[PDB]
Amino acid sequence: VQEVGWHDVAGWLGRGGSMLGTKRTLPKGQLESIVENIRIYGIHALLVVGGFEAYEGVLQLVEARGRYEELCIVMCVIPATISNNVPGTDFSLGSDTAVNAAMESCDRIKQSASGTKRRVFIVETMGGYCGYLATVTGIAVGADAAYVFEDPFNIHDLKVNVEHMTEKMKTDIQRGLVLRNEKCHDYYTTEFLYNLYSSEGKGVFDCRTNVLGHLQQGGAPTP
Amino acid sequence: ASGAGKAIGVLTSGGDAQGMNAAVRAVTRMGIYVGAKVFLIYEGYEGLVEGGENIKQANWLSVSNIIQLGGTIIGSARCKAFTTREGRRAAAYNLVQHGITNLCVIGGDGSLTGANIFRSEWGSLLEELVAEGKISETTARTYSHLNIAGLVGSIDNDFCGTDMTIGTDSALHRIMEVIDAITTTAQSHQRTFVLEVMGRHCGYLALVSALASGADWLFIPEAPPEDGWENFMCERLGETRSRGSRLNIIIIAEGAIDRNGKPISSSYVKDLVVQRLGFDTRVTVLGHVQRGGTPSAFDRILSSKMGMEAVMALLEATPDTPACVVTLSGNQSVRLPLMECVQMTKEVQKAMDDKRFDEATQLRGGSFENNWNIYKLLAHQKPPKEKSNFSLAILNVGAPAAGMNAAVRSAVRTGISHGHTVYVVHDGFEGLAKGQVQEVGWHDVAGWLGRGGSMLGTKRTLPKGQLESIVENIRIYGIHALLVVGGFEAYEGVLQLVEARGRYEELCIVMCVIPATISNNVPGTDFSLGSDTAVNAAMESCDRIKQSASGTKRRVFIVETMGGYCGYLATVTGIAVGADAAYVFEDPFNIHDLKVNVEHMTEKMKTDIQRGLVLRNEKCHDYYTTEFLYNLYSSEGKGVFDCRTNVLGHLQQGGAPTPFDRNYGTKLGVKAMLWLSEKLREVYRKGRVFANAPDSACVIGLKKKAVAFSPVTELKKDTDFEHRMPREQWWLSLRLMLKMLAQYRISMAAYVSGELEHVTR
Amino acid sequence: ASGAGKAIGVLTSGGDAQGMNAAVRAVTRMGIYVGAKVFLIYEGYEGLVEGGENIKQANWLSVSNIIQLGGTIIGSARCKAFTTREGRRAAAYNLVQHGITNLCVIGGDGSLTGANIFRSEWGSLLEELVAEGKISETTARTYSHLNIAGLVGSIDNDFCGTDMTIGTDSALHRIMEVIDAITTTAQSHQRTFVLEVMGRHCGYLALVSALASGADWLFIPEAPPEDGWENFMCERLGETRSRGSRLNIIIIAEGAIDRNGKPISSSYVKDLVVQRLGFDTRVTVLGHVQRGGTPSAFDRILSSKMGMEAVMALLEATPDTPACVVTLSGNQSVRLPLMECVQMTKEVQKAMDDKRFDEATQLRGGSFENNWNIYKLLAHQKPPKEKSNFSLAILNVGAPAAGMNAAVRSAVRTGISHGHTVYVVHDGFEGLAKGQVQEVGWHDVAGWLGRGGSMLGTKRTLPKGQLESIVENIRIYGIHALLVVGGFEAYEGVLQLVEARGRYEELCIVMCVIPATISNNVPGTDFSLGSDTAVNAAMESCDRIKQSASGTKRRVFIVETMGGYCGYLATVTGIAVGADAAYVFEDPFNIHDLKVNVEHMTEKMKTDIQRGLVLRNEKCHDYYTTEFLYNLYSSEGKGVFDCRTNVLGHLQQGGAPTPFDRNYGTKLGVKAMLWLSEKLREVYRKGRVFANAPDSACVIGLKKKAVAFSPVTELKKDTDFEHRMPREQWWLSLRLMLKMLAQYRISMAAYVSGELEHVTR
Ligand SMILES: Nc1ncnc2c1ncn2[C@@H]1O[C@H](COP(=O)(O)OP(=O)(O)OP(=O)(O)O)[C@@H](O)[C@H]1O
Ligand SMILES: Nc1ncnc2c1ncn2[C@@H]1O[C@H](COP(=O)(O)OP(=O)(O)OP(=O)(O)O)[C@@H](O)[C@H]1O
Ligand SMILES: Nc1ncnc2c1ncn2[C@@H]1O[C@H](COP(=O)(O)OP(=O)(O)OP(=O)(O)O)[C@@H](O)[C@H]1O
Ligand SMILES: Nc1ncnc2c1ncn2[C@@H]1O[C@H](COP(=O)(O)OP(=O)(O)OP(=O)(O)O)[C@@H](O)[C@H]1O
Ligand SMILES: Nc1ncnc2c1ncn2[C@@H]1O[C@H](COP(=O)(O)OP(=O)(O)OP(=O)(O)O)[C@@H](O)[C@H]1O
Ligand SMILES: Nc1ncnc2c1ncn2[C@@H]1O[C@H](COP(=O)(O)OP(=O)(O)OP(=O)(O)O)[C@@H](O)[C@H]1O
Ligand SMILES: Nc1ncnc2c1ncn2[C@@H]1O[C@H](COP(=O)(O)OP(=O)(O)OP(=O)(O)O)[C@@H](O)[C@H]1O
Ligand SMILES: O=P(O)(O)OC[C@H]1O[C@](O)(COP(=O)(O)O)[C@@H](O)[C@@H]1O
Ligand SMILES: O=P(O)(O)OC[C@H]1O[C@](O)(COP(=O)(O)O)[C@@H](O)[C@@H]1O
Ligand SMILES: O=P(O)(O)OC[C@H]1O[C@](O)(COP(=O)(O)O)[C@@H](O)[C@@H]1O
Ligand SMILES: [Mg+2]
Ligand SMILES: [Mg+2]
Repeated sequence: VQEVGWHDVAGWLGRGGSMLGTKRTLPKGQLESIVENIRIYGIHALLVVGGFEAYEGVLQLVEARGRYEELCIVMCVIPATISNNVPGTDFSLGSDTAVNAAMESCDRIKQSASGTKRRVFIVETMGGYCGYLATVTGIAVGADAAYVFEDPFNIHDLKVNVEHMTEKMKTDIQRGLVLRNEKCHDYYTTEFLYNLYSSEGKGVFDCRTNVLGHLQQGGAPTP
Repeated sequence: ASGAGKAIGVLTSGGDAQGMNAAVRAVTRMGIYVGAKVFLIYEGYEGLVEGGENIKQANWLSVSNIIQLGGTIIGSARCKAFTTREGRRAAAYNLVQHGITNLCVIGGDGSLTGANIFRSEWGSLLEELVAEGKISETTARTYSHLNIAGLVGSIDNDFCGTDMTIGTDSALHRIMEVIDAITTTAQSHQRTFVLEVMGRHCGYLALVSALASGADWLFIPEAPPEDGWENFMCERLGETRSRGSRLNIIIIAEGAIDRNGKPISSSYVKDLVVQRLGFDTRVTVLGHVQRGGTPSAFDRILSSKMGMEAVMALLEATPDTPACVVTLSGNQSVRLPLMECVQMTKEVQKAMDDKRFDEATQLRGGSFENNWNIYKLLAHQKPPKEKSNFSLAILNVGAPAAGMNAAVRSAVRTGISHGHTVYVVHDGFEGLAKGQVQEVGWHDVAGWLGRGGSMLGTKRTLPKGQLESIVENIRIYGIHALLVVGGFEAYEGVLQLVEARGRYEELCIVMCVIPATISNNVPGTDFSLGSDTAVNAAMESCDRIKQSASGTKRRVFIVETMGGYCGYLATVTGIAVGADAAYVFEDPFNIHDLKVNVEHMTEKMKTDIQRGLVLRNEKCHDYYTTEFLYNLYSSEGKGVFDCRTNVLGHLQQGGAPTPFDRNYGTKLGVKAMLWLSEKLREVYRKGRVFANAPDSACVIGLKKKAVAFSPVTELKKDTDFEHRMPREQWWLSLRLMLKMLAQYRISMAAYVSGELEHVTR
Repeated sequence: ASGAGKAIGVLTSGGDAQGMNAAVRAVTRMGIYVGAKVFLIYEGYEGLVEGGENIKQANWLSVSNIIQLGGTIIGSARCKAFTTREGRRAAAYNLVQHGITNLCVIGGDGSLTGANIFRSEWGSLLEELVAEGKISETTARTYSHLNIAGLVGSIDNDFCGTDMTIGTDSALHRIMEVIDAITTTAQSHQRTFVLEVMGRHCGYLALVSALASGADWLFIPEAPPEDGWENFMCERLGETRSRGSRLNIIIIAEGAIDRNGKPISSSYVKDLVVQRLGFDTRVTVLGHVQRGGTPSAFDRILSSKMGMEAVMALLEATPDTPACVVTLSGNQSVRLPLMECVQMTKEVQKAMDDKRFDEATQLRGGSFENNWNIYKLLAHQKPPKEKSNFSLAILNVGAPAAGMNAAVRSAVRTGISHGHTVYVVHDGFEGLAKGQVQEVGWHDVAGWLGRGGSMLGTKRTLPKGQLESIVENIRIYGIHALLVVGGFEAYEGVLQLVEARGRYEELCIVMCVIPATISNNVPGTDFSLGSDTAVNAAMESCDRIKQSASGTKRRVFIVETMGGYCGYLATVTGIAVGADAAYVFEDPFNIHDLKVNVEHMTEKMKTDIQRGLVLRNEKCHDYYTTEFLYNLYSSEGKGVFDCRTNVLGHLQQGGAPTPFDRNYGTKLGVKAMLWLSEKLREVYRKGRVFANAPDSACVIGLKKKAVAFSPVTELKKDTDFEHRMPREQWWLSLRLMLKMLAQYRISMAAYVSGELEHVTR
């Protein structure tokens, strides 16, 4: 714990990531140490800027108020995560940046087939089980499909979408793009969709794969 | 051989050209690699004068994680003290206090002029210093010679002896990022975009911006407009409207003048266009933005190369050799004496002061005059009253590459200018077999500069399977010459046509390959058209990936690049991003090398540097795939770092061409068309074209110092057709710099540094 | 410590028990590993007598690729010369000519009796030899002591001091391969199958074959049938028909006799059954087939272990220690003096010659008498006039394991015999919660011995979730005891019920866990029921895979075994197949170890050996998967060998139980039921059963020497619940033997050999 001043945060606006360190560790394990440090530093309020772990940790401290008097401090959670998976908000802080980075990669990937070539790209997005990032990115980029956990899909839906893509690629649009959320399906992975689209699209279109890993994460914040 | 027992000082002065940090990093790490002590002099000649705290010895981690930073971590300052001997003597004193007999100066023309005057007075300054009693006579006989290796770091490119300076490419990136915001928009109103760029006494950035963006008009101090240009410009913009072109681009240097001394302001050009045309006219002024942003890939590679070469030049320099400027003419590293370059800069300045003003533009360099002539030629269609029976077809073959469209644009305009009947064929050799040939005009390539990929279709198919159809369509359309803009399949296809000449008389036509590919795998050139764009996209992704681990977390990223068996893209990208290792096919590696590199990564990762980055070429190894390296690094790095993976697929491919690729494709399309015309006239006899000699089928080639037409038959010896790459690639020496900058103790006795060369008048 | 400067002789004599090659291989490789010279004596005591060419020094490759071969590459012969001193002196001479003061004899009772008489006369033979002038007095004071380490290699198991002999398990594999051909078909006619087994003086094979196959009747010389057995047997076969059992099995030893000396022939038993029953009766005579086929997994492991222990015992043996026989009683290695074992063999032979004939069966060993009593008890339902209020439920929990059915069959018969009310619950704890409890009878388990998997259902679900349902069903059905046959989940579930006794009174019932799993990962035992079957299936796959190159191409196979985090299955399978390496979780390995092993393989593969084999446990490493090892071995072995991969999935699982597993599950099922009955009577008080102490919930063991009962609460200390295996596993010392047989120089000071033990009367 370090007391901070006005100019200690100077120029922190445009800096991406976290000047303060981030850790995913929940407070329940080291709850004795947390109450001790709150007592030592006289912490009367707690501002937690982070993702689902931030909300969950503040929830653990609230539930532990009954055991520890020191945890009866005002708490506030600022939802800040790529996935936009924090309850209580519509937009987690930094989801917009991830969406912008994701579409920029998808626009680049879609731009790479050129002229006559008919090609579909399976792009894998992050976001855990939260499909928000995939779906909005699919809207922004004109993706044909954004497979997400919240909309469970089986092989019947896949054949429908692949035949839909095949008929579309016979039309004058030549660059299909489907998004796959990383945790949308247990078995129908990005490799599965690559095999499916490339097999059924034989003689109509080629298929390629790009897993946007941490290309969606480290960028500076959007305005 | 090693420079032990001697100290190297590195300073930056002038405007903080982006890419300076890369040069400083390479100077520092090479200097302590070779055993020399490296001292960082902060604020430039300012801190040289005051000294003391401003001169600090550098370690390997002092220049860590700066290669992607613009500006300069050393800092630069304008000091008048270095102009006078009172402060210059203090500068010489402070160098003697640290035993710094070796100085690297990274700056503009004024910086290097000051460095030249500082060397010229170094003996006199030391004599007066010992006379005044601040240094003993002993300790002054040593340090009697000051070694200066100059690096030209500036966006201006005002130093006449030097062709390319650090930060010019990135300043051009900033300019073209702004112009692409205008041109890539779906044009709605009729509007004029006036761009003001910072060059007050050099119009090079204004020129290369105008050539890259296809500007309608250019104001530069080197060639002021003739009297009555007001009407001539407004009429040009008028016919531009009549063409249906909804956007006009005016590039105006800050130093824009008329034939007299009166400057031409961007506001004047605005109000002029508004009054006579009524177009929605707004001035864009970049200002400080030109020096901003990250350095481009070219700037990082070249700054690293020149910084390394600066150190090496500084160690092999005896008391007799003069102060040198480490620069690259073409692709070839060279050292130019500081005095001659300063003298040329003074001559061009005097010429520009209404002495030899019409003949000052030539002394700026043949590149400047050539660039301006190419710009004006491609800008406006002049009437080609000359005509020729010759007819030529332009192909795009292989994968699409950024800058194919720039090359095709220039080839079309230049061929029309020479009176040739220019055709394009879509889908490459597939369309030439299928007769997909179309005669093309001047405006049919309009706005093709900034378009990535290929406006013509591209196909990888080789001509041997449809040789009958190709000769048929050549006969039908009377194709006397064939320009093929493409990758390894372009060269191989032209080769198959040359070999097939003996069977088919119709194939005895002049052929020219412009190499255009991401992989840079075409023999007969050092850079393929669009390799620069791929490298820039690759580092941008790698920089983004490397920035994702926040400052606490220790993580290594395995990033997989394209390029086939050609490792060029992986290795230069590793230099640009400071990758620890770039695994490539041309440097075969086994599990012993992997354990060495992983242990090297582990030890490095225990120090203050927390983000590692190893690159892997897609076809470097049969078994040690990206997944293999991931498992290896993550297993052996357990308890030290985590490992992540990112296969840059077509993220390296589809981008719009970088400004280098636009200008480079522009120039090669011109040069190919010039050589096509010359060869066709040389080969036209008996009333028909009969191109049978091997010299009639060349790759345009940028090789070492100059453009060089290499016959495809001759290149067949040095071509690995199985791996689709040349056998001897110039860039394998850059691996040594890559490995050196990542602390690998590699005996780089095989690296060849550019030698002293006098300025080319 | 090392046995340098001394020579070891190894010979085989008698019938060529399969697994002799494994023992010879281990003797040779351990002998030259510890620095001693190894001499192979061909044709046994024959070549000992003639000597000369028949005694050849061994190298490492002399015993290469023989572990899977039956018979003996050394060859065996019956020689009468060794019976007489004339040839025995020549044998002592030939040993002295090579300086062989150390002899390993791998043979039957006659072989080891001859070795005993040869040691007893070694001093007298040497004295008479020097007296006759064939060796000087010097060179005879050295070699004055001959060290004998005996190995019992025979299918008979006639050597009384020893419990298990090499080839017994594989002879039983042959027998049960033939009986399974009869029993596993869909039975059509009423038929009788009389099996004549080749034991002319020992009936052990006939007995364990009868127990494993559930024979209707057994003729053995140790217990001849009572007078009038003709009628008693025929009536038994008659009620067998009335039951609807369409097949009868008669096991008749070659040495079958009546209470007088008259032998009972298989033809007589055939014609007898034909005349009185009319069943389709044919005699099967195995003959030489019993010594045929490959050695079983057990035979290969134990032959390797005893061969290694024979060498070590032969080096640590001073002039005073007597001739020893290296054997295993239970799972524990032991050394027994050769003289006492020979004396016991003579006593049993004299007893069998109508001296103490009724009391000869006990001197054969307690295991023989217990096996025969278990056989007769399980064969025919005798009327249990005793009854008890106790009732017990038999569970199958976890994955299916070969031999669960044999255990449940024995538990059912033994419980019914003791008057208990036996229930079986289908699907384990799931059914106990769901109340799938079905009272079972004698014939409901008929023919369950040879059936693999689980007739009762198996589920992995632990009882904690549905604990209310479990206590309810225990209350409903009045379950006083619980027999849980299964893997780690069986032990864990019984542990959960014991820990929940404090909450629920109904759970204070006697519990017993029979460990039954492929992985051998259950604490409290050395061999889980069905691990032997998995090992045998895994080596048979590995032998098939290793044979696929057929000596021409040289290739390495990465085979992946099951077993979870427990490496037992991989390591023993590697021993059985001569695998170069068995990577396991319990022996963590990094890339340095992998490079050592791959370079080791490469060097070996350049020699005469062409088929490499490394095993990988499925969960040995997080990152260095089977694909990783494939890439590694294939890359580093480039130009030396190719690499292939085979993931043995459920090929190791669904097989029918091996004869060991059938007999083992039979015996511990009986023993668990005996212990259940004793504990339930010891715990019955106040008119109800209340089992609260920790001793009332045990895992039936066989942990070092004999069967044990480890309380589940006590085993909780030595259980790694995260990895589902015990923390200290007995078999990690076998890794050193595995690595030594593969030329890995490993300091095996941690290996403990069996010490001298006197015979147990
Ligand atoms: N994206 C960035 N990454 C790293 N450092 C940054 C970034 N942006 C600004 N900085 C640093 O922040 C420092 C502080 O100056 P800055 O211009 O950013 O704001 P400030 O005037 O000091 O205070 P304030 O936050 O209120 O605007 C600068 O020296 C600059 O190096
Ligand atoms: N003739 C000279 N003699 C001595 N020192 C000089 C001379 N000219 C410039 N300098 C020194 O070099 C420093 C920087 O020079 P300058 O102002 O011309 O910028 P620069 O090096 O040319 O870079 P840029 O053109 O990109 O802005 C000056 O502060 C000055 O101290
Ligand atoms: N795109 C342009 N930008 C700037 N100046 C231009 C451009 N095009 C023409 N000019 C200038 O306008 C003047 C007259 O143009 P024009 O080419 O039509 O006549 P010219 O006598 O043939 O000149 P040139 O030597 O180039 O052939 C020249 O001074 C030329 O430099
Ligand atoms: N990156 C781009 N992608 C797609 N279309 C583009 C791109 N850049 C320019 N264009 C298009 O090119 C068209 C032609 O106008 P443009 O401004 O580009 O040059 P021009 O004046 O017509 O001729 P010139 O090539 O000589 O410069 C524009 O209408 C614009 O839509
Ligand atoms: N009392 C003895 N003294 C000396 N040598 C003996 C004696 N008994 C057997 N041998 C020797 O050991 C050799 C093999 O013995 P034997 O015929 O009894 O077979 P075995 O060792 O018992 O093996 P198996 O029973 O499986 O067939 C004989 O050829 C004989 O030379
Ligand atoms: N499956 C069998 N195989 C061989 N002999 C058998 C079998 N069952 C019974 N016998 C023999 O038949 C004889 C009488 O059998 P039975 O068990 O019914 O009477 P018993 O007096 O009680 O003998 P036991 O001592 O075993 O209890 C015994 O000598 C026994 O050894
Ligand atoms: N491996 C097997 N798989 C399936 N069924 C089997 C197998 N072995 C035996 N059986 C079946 O078991 C049935 C019962 O007869 P079985 O010969 O096996 O023993 P039994 O005489 O009836 O009683 P006991 O178990 O005491 O020996 C047979 O009908 C046979 O079909
Ligand atoms: O969903 P979170 O947990 O709030 O954080 C988002 C980030 O974490 C991720 O799960 C990936 O993190 P890691 O790369 O470290 O495994 C992605 O969803 C995303 O990059
Ligand atoms: O090396 P080339 O053949 O000249 O073209 C470069 C492009 O082709 C590639 O091989 C990949 O092309 P594809 O995606 O169609 O398979 C890459 O090396 C690169 O994207
Ligand atoms: O170790 P367990 O759990 O006792 O059972 C052994 C069997 O279970 C396994 O884990 C595999 O089971 P599954 O195929 O159903 O996944 C193997 O180890 C083996 O086949
Ligand atoms: Mg300057
Ligand atoms: Mg015998």
